[PDB]
This record gives sequence, structure tokens and C-alpha cells, in this order.
Amino acid sequence: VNELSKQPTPDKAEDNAFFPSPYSLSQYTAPKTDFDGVEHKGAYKDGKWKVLMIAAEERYVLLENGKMFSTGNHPVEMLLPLHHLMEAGFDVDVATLSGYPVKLELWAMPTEDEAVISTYNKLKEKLKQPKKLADVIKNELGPDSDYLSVFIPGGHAAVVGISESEDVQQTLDWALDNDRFIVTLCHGPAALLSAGLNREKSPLEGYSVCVFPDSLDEGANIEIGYLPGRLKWLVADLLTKQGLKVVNDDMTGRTLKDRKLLTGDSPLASNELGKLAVNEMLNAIQ
Amino acid sequence: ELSKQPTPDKAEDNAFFPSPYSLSQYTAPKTDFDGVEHKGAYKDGKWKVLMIAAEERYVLLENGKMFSTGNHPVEMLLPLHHLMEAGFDVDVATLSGYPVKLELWAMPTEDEAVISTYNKLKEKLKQPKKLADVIKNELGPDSDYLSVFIPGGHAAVVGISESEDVQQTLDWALDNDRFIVTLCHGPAALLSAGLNREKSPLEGYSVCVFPDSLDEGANIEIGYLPGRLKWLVADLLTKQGLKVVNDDMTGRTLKDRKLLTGDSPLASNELGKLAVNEMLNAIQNKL
Repeated sequence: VNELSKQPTPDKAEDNAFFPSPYSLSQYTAPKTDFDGVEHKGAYKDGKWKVLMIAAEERYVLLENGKMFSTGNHPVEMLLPLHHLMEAGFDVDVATLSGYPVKLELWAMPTEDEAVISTYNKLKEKLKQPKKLADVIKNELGPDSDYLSVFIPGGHAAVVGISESEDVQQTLDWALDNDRFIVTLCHGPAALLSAGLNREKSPLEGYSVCVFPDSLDEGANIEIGYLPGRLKWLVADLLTKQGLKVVNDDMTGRTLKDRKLLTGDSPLASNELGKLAVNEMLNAIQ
Repeated sequence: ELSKQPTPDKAEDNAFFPSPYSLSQYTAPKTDFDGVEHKGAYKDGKWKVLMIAAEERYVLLENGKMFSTGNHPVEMLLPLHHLMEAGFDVDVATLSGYPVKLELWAMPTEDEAVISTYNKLKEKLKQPKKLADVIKNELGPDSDYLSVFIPGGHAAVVGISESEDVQQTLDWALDNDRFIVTLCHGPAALLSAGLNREKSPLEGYSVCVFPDSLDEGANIEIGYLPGRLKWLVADLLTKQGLKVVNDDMTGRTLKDRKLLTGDSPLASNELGKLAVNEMLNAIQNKL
């Protein structure tokens, strides 16, 4: 079990595209999460407030050497926080930039965790046929929106399309203008780069965030064959050049609240970000 | 005996490639390509082809399973070989600028024409233009695009069939006398001309389309599809008032004004020939 290959495994559906190495899956994934119970089982009861998830619809990330990383949204990052929220009484709607199926990193699916798998099963229909984010902006936002918060889970695929979208931009500008939560972790914060699009100054300038660290993406992830190549830019770097305070440089499961921007650093931070989100959302219903 | 069971796709939940049996029947290491007919015929470097390619690989089916598909690589690459050899360059667009999803299991590995065309286009297939950027900067009456090309594969059914960007692209071609060239499930893209309108501008147009009877029947029984399509292309186009000209798959092609179609992967080679001749003839008409 320390003889497992360090080489990335090819994805036969795609040209020159690679899953993470069998060794890296041993160090970074697990059949069970650190989850041990929800705090606020049924606290909210009016059935009005909802979470809006913007998820990833493109699985493949083009790298510097021309190879592609077969990724997706990380499923623990998506599904653990959502177990907390749904159990607290907050229903969930899923959107992608085009209405395409949601792409997960199914190689990180913790197959033995009941809470995550049943969460995945309650969400399957919405993941396979999401709403179109432009349809959401047009009809379901504005000042009387029933959406209390926007959730952007991570995984490497969040780096693509979501980081340079005017539809994501408009969605962030609503949540600031209506005092709504933006919840995000991992690479999820690349979504935030969309706020500064076609603009001299991002309206998130001076916000503080947890971000997956540069040094891991450029070093350790590349040497254990998790990524088969180098990213062409890095999320923590470009968030800084837009005037955000990247409050961490390590991967400790750290979480952070700054006004209504709640963030997590990595997959390790999933279970806690779920608690933070539930807590801060029940705190704003008064 | 090859199995008629769909083969799982590791990358996606409850998703399947076609069954080994269906592959042994519907795919081949070689195409019937037997040469282009107008090598070097167009020599100004002005006119080009705008290809609109599929960027989603998974089709959700009536039974909850997903078909792992993409654009058909023969329907794509063979017509582009003809056009490129004739002297027309090609630019690739998708609806978001995501990479092009091909049905890599249909890739004829032994065919020099198709592999060659693929390797030239690799760069552009992996980083396409975004169709709306194209709409904003590269259409109008002085566009260097002489045709739009939409290839089939079952993936054309997704997005492209309900897109405002594809709709404006088709309006542009009608209004500036450009070719629309499509085949197989690709004509599903033409349903976009009818978005938010009582009457599609493509009403009364006659087309070749992959037949309803094969998708509902044979494709299911040999495990090419792992379940039924929720809607059928010939059926929806007929409902928008296009005339669907074929009920079978035989490699039939049709020209109706500047809309050139073929019925299936069988038509690929004759459609490239047909596009090239039509475009060369249109260039000779303007002098």
C-alpha cells in the first residue's frame, strides 16, 4: 500500500487527460470524512430561505505541458457543508453557467460515509439537470430573493469558466448589495476573481479569505502525481493582485468569516465550514 | 461474441460508452475517404469556416443513465479535411470556450486523413473561441466566415439546441448569404433558430437528420445507447416546420438553398465534397 503508482492514471473518455495518481488518492482521499453530527437539526422552519449553489460544469483543466487534469467539484466540499445546511432546514438549488450536468471529482467520493452519500442521493436530480445561472439572475434574485446565501464549492474545476463569468459577477454584486452570504472553499475562491472583471477595482478589495495555497499546487501536488502538470495561473496569486487578503499559506482545515464572506482553506475545512455557515445564517434570521 | 451491454465511464456517475458489440458494428479503423477533389483551389487567405462544436459529453436519458458521447470525430474531421485541403482555414467555437468533447471511441485510428486533420486542430479543439466573443467581433456583413459548420454525434443535442448564441449565429448566415453545413444529430442546432419565436426562419427548409426509428430501436437493442433519448431531433424539427427528408440511414446528403445536410456518419465524406463544391461555386459567382 506504499507501492502504489505515483504516475497519473489516464481518463479514457478524453485525449491526453489524467485522473490523480493511485498513490495521491491514498494521501488526499478517504472512504469517510471527519463528520460527527449536525448542530442545528431543524432550527429553521418557515421553508423560505434557500442556498444557491453555483457548481462546476467542465471537468478538464488544460495545463502548461498540454495535458489535462480530470477533476470536478470536490464532493466532500460540496456535500458536507450542504448536509449541515439542509438538515438545519435550508433547501438547495444548483446552478451551472450553462445548465450542463455538474462535474464531480468522483475519485474523492467517500464511499463509506452515510451522511455524504445520502446527501448526494437527495441532490442527484438537481446535479444532473441543474438550473442555468442566467435564468437565476433574471428571475430569482433581486432584493426579495428567497436565496439567503451563495455556495461555491471547490475542487480544481472551479478554476475554469466560473473565474471569468459576467453571470457569476452579477450574482456576487447581488449578494453584496443585499447583505447575503457568499460561502466558498478550496479553489472555490477563484469564483471571486469574477467580481473584478471589466473593472479597475473589485468590490471585494479588502476582504480576507482562506484559499488553497500556491506552494502545494506548484510543488507537492505535482510531485505525487495528483496534477499531471502545472496550472497556468494560481488562485491565491490572482486574488492578491485584485486586493484581497489571502490570510493563510498552509492547509490546516482553517476557516474564516469576514462580514458575510465565509471561507475554508482545503477539503479538511469542510465539516467546520458547514457549522460556520449554519451558525452565521441562523444568526442573521433576527 | 462481443457483449451488448453498455460499458461504464469511470469519470462520471451512472454513465456509459457504447457496448463493445455496437462498436464492432458502428465504428471502424478506416473511413471510406478516397481523396479530396479540389486541393489548392482557393488561394486567397480570406474565407474560412466557423465550426461550432459540442462542449458537453453527457446526455441524460429517459431512464436516468447518461450517454458518454461528444461530437462524432468522423463527421467532424472528414468534412474539414476536404475544406482545409481546398484552402479554407477553420476556427473552432463552443458556447463557453470549454474544450471540445469528441466521441473518442469512434476515432478511426488507422485513417491518415482523419488523424492528420485532428492533430492540426488539436490546439483549437482544446482552446476554442467563445461563440459570443465571435458574435461580437467576427460576424456582420464583412465576416471572413463563408460557412458555419455544426457536426453531429449525440452531444449536439445538448446546449447547442437551445442557445441564443447559436440562434444569432444562424440569423447572421441567413442574412448574409452564408452556408450552414450540418449532419447527423447536428441539425438539432437548428432548433435554436426557433427560440422565443412563433415561426423559425428555417421553416419550410428540407433536411437530412439521423432517424427517430434507429435511436428508439436498433441503437437501444445493441447497447449503443444505454437508454432512450427524452426527445428526438427529427421529431422536434418537424414540429418547428422543417421537412425531414429521410427515414433511414444511407449516407444521403441534401442541399436546400445554402443549408447543406447529411443523414449520418455515412454521409461525412460526401458532405465535405458537397460543402467544398458549393463554396467554390459561390466564390466563382461573385466574379
